[PDB]
Amino acid sequence: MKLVRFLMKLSHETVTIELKNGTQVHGTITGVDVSMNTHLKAVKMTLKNREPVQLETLSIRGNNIRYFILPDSLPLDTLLVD
Amino acid sequence: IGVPIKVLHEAEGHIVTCETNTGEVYRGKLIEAEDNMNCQMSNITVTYRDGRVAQLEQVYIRGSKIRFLILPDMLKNMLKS
Amino acid sequence: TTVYEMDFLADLMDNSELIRNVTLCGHLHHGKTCFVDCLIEQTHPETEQERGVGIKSTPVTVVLPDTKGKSYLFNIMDTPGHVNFSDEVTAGLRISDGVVLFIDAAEGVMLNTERLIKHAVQERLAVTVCINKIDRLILELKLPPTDAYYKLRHIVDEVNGLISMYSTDENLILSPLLGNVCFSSSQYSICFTLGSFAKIYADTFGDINYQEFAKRLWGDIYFNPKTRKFTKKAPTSSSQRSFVEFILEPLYKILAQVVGDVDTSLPRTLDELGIHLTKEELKLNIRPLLRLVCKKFFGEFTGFVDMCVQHIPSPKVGAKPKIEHTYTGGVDSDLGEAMSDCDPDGPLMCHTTKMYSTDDGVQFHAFGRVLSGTIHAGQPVKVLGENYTLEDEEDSQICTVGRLWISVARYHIEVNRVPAGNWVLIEGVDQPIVKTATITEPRGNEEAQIFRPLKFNTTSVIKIAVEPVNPSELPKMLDGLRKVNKSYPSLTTKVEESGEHVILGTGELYLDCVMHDLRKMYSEIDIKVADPVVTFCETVVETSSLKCFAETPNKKNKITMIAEPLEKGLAEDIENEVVQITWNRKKLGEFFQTKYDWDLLAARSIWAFGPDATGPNILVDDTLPSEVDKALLGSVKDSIVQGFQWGTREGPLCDELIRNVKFKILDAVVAQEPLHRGGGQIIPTARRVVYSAFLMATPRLMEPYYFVEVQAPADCVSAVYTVLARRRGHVTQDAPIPGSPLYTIKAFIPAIDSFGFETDLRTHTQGQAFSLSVFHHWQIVPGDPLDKSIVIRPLEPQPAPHLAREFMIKTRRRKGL
Amino acid sequence: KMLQHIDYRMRCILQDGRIFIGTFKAFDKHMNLILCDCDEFRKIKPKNSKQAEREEKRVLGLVLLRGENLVSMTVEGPPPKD
Amino acid sequence: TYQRWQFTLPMMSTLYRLANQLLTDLVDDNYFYLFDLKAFFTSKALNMAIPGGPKFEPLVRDWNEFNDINKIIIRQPIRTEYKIAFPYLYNNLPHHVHLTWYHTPNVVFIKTEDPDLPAFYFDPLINPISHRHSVKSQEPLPDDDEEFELPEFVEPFLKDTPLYTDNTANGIALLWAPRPFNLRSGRTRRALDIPLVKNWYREHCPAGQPVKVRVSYQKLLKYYVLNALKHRPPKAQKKRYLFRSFKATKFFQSTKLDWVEVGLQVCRQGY
RNA sequence: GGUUUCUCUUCAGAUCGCAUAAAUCUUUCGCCUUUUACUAAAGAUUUCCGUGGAGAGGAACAACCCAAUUUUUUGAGGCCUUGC
Ligand SMILES: Nc1nc2c(ncn2[C@@H]2O[C@H](COP(=O)(O)OP(=O)(O)OP(=O)(O)O)[C@@H](O)[C@H]2O)c(=O)[nH]1
Ligand SMILES: [Mg+2]
Repeated sequence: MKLVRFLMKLSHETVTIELKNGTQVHGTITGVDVSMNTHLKAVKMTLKNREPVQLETLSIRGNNIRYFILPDSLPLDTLLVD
Repeated sequence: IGVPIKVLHEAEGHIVTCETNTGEVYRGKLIEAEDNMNCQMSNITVTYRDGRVAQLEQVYIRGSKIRFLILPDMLKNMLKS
Repeated sequence: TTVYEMDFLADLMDNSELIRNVTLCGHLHHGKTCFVDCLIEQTHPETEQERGVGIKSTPVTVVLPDTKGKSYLFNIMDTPGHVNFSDEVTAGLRISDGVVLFIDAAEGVMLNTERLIKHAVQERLAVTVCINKIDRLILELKLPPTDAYYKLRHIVDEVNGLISMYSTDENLILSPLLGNVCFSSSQYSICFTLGSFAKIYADTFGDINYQEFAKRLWGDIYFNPKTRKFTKKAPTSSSQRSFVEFILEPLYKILAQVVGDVDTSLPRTLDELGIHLTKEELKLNIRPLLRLVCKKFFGEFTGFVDMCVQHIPSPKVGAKPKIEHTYTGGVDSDLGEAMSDCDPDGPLMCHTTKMYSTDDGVQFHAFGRVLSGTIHAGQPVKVLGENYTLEDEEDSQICTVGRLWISVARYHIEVNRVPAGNWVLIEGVDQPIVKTATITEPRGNEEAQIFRPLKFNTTSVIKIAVEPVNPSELPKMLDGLRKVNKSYPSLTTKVEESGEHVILGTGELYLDCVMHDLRKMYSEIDIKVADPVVTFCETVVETSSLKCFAETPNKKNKITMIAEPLEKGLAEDIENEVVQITWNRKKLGEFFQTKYDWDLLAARSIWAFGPDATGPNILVDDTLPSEVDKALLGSVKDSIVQGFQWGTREGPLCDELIRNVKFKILDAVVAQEPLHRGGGQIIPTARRVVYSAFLMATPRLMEPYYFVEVQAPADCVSAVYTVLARRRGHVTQDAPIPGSPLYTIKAFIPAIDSFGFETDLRTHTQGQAFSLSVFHHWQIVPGDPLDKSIVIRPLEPQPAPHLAREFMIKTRRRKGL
Repeated sequence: KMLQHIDYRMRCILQDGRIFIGTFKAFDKHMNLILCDCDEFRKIKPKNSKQAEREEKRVLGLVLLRGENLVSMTVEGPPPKD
Repeated sequence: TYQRWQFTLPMMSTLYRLANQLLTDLVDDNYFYLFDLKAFFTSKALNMAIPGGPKFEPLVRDWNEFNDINKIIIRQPIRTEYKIAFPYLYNNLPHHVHLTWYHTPNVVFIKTEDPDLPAFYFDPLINPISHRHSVKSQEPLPDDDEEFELPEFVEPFLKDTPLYTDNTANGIALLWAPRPFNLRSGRTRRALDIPLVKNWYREHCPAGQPVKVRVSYQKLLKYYVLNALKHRPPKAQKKRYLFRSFKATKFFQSTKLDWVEVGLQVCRQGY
């Protein structure tokens, strides 16, 4: 229903996120909030047309997200239950 | 009401710098700052994207179309939060 | 006969502003443990047992989120609540930075809460309160919400009284308004602060401010609906204080529906609340249902977190408060600064205030709070015993580190290294330590000082002799005894001349489990045990008539010394350290002169406090024309002091500690340039001198007394009185407990007569009364210890008028002879 | 997740691609940010670029940034003690 | 199959009230301090009796120093309840000893008397509060006049819901009941395994009872404890069935009769 | 894909079945004239009354507040020239 709630459950997962500005972010989710503001650790972030930089922590304003690529393993049917 | 907004209202009567969404840079006295960041200023110096300057007596800029503001350092000394 | 995040755990450990050490405490059975249990349930959906009484404290490290979603690392010491075991609580308190005390709502503040508040405040720790078991005001006492508010306020008031009692500065007073107070029920996983409850209102509803709301809920503030603004009461109508209107009333309503209904109307109430449950969940039994529903409504367990995060300083602040008291140097030039910064660096430092056993083997892992730097597996470390000082190389052993561990409740997480601020188990530094020890950089240059060894709230009093059945097994038993000395903090052992091996404990329960540990685990050997008896101290009630003066073994020196009693307050102050020795003669004399009308000259004449640096006894020199041969006097003075200390440590009557006595020198005869003659002969002489003064004028015995708090129904108060009469007890105060159908009886009782007291009380009341008892007070035994006209029947208990003789003689027969 | 980084030095990325580094002192619902002793960089975020670390650096001072134009934030350095 | 019942609270409260004559009024566990099973086990092993508890065959059956009288101080003499309370302290050579000693906090429970009297009122048996102490103190009280004001809508969590209901008190009392009454659902049990009077003989210290019956109470405890001590799990299991074998074979037929009629038939058959 | 009761097969009792039987063997006691039948505690073992878990099959009952102009549900997307 409110799918941000689903994303809020993904703490401690590792994901790849593609941004609206084309930037690619790979790291481990420490927290998603209600605005889809996403916080990560152990982050390898590749701005479009750069080599990656590694950051111990990164915090993304939710609106700037295009999409999350989730772990293949992820048990969606579990997570979609409320 | 947001903490940064209170600090902005505190800068009313001070000289501040404002950059718009289009990168024009307006420096002068902040007369009034609204809750939505709408800004009334006076005796402005404007520095365009080409580098040229101009002078204006009175301006008012919509909050949404502001990228940021520079405030005095007189304010820095809201440390509670 | 935790892979994914431990990394996460390590990250949290590293930072040192995301970690806090906190302590749960409060009176017996007020629900500290179920709270933690229920917390753990949320966190991981993945002798004590048999008794049901906490005895040994447990260290638990966990990762917890605040109301803003920021994670912290908490180090939690779950102490025991039984008053006999307060020793482990002190261990905990040395290690930690702040303390959480929760008082069961339906019980009120009780004995051990009071003692612990006192103690933690004196240890300069930060104090917060969780009130547990608020469910008992509803489901059990069935108070109106209004009345429950009153009760809660009363609790707060009582704790503030206690706190103010012992803190010079009211920097801290606790009110849920300030964020110092949980209202919880661990059983039903309800736990909230006034603020975090406001979060619930906001998040279900609209924009309304989280903090401005919260600050206006507790305390005789009312809410006018018309105004839409909270007000100091202007509605004469009668509207419940807003804590009731917005919190307790709806809390009652939630609980009432679930217990009361659960079928008829419970589901709709849940829709109003915004709690969806499944059919399975709604078929549950009512207590589990309550817990379920409140878990949905009331969040993870936020309030504890927020309180701790805001009010406990954290380690970063850590050392400077910690460094002052703990460290003998106390800081100044080097190490004290080093400890204070707390950054892993430099020497490394550790403080060991526990020895958690391993059941299987002799060896146990030690536990302590890493003060500065960091420990690594296999690093060689240097042990410092409590005894070791700056230039006492002998006591300082070294060994390596087998494994490092981080302790979740009864789980051992292996790790490679541990940074400053965190607690840690160290394997391999066990054999060379006894009780308190500090860990230092091993065979690396630096120099070190040891942290003051543990001070305890209580005094150990109850004495038990132990002896193995077969003499050939003796060494095994001895080994076992060593192990329990490490296992328990105040547990004190000694071997007294007869070969009798003696254990000193705090009370019956304690000692029972000490014996249990000894026989069952540490040595399989069959062990005889003597009947429990207390220690006695020796004192004087009047100035000596005449003064025996002993010539030295070398017939060269003579010392004329008298003895007389101290006005009570003196000895009590001397020990508390309020009057302590360190201050310059100027300061010391000022204190005594000012407080007790002490003579200026007498003040000047003060030399030492005898047996302990803080000890009841005082040594004073007054012979003015003859005294002013100070140089000679000075030469011998220190040896006299050592004689004094030794003589008061050891006893002329029962070979026990001398208490509350002033020794006063009248005539110093010393051989001109006393030589080695004076140096060596005087100490033995001085001990003689002390005894001679004491015995000649006018000894008595001191028996320890316990303070007793009894909880009991009205019908059985008389029975309590009866019991105490039987045991020579006497009652102090008898009063009903506000808001709850029980009476509290405070009383005293002699230590000897305390054996079996609890159990006889409980038996006569059919398990309605319950008694806690803790050492509190020394007091003179009624008779005259030295009276040969008294004939003692060998087994028959004597009358009070000559208990002193009985005690004296039997104790001497036991060893002194 | 925001309150943790408060008082710290923070590297903030704008929607045009600028880099604002300042002391993170306050935020709000919109992620409007208060940045003390703030400088702006354009060309690079240095990871020890042997040629130079700093080109087109500008001293700004006390900055209020509107959240609309914020993309992301990482920890740049610890809090100054002052 | 008549397993697993699940009722409403109202049903439970009605049943409870019907059952009152057979039911224990003890809400805490403190009554049974040294009258529980652990104490009995200890008592057995040490060959002791707690005044009104069960006695037992003794579990099994040279001069020493501590024992000596001259060195012994006696103020109060070491009674057997102490030996059981703290059996590793006051007792040499303990074996097979369990640890009594737990605090079951005192249960304070108010029986309601009358229907009026809302389920939440201060009963005369409580002790009135009267908070009394020092001055209150001060707190960064944010005086108004500054600014701020709720945007409007939000209100206390449950507003239309009343605090209490006609079933509230009964629902709460279901929380403190002996075992069968505290639950909405359960599993059906055989009538044989429902010993209605177990909690009558487990009573702690009656007095005013003719010697004869006090002995009977003592003997019932002895059976109780022995059963608990003896309780091996089955230890090995087979699910063999008799009537199913008989019934599957043509020589048996099945029907339904009056119990009485069957009884008569059995007596004739036995004759 | 959901819910309910019949049948079979498989597996498990470290505190349980908020209850409590019988039997075998090996010991000390107690009856004592012999053997059974027995006394009453301990230890080692089984049988029985119930019970959980897993799978398969069959049957029955339903059924195919917070995205609308000042921030967080985008006005963004794309192309080319100039400068060492
Ligand atoms: N009525 C009621 N009883 C509770 C509640 N929480 C706990 N209890 C009971 O009160 C007792 C306290 O639980 P514990 O957690 O074991 O108490 P404690 O804090 O461990 O006390 P210590 O022996 O000192 O450790 C338990 O026997 C619980 O059954 C509650 O919320 N309501
Ligand atoms: Mg506990």
